[PDB]
Parts: sequence; structure tokens; C-alpha cells
Amino acid sequence: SSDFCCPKCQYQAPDMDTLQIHVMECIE
Ligand SMILES: [Zn+2]
Repeated sequence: SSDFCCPKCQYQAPDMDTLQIHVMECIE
């Protein structure tokens, strides 16, 4: 439910905000 997934690893964030933060952390 509201699964914002990181196109770099298996990570689905509940918030789109969280996704943005994660993606900019998920540089590796
Ligand atoms: Zn990621």
C-alpha cells in the first residue's frame, strides 16, 4: 500500500519523501 520502490535495491518506502531521501543515500 503506497509502495515507493528504490530502483537500486529491494526497498519500498511508504512515503515518497522517504524514497527521495533513500535514493540520495543509495548512491552505491
Ligand atoms: Zn536503495
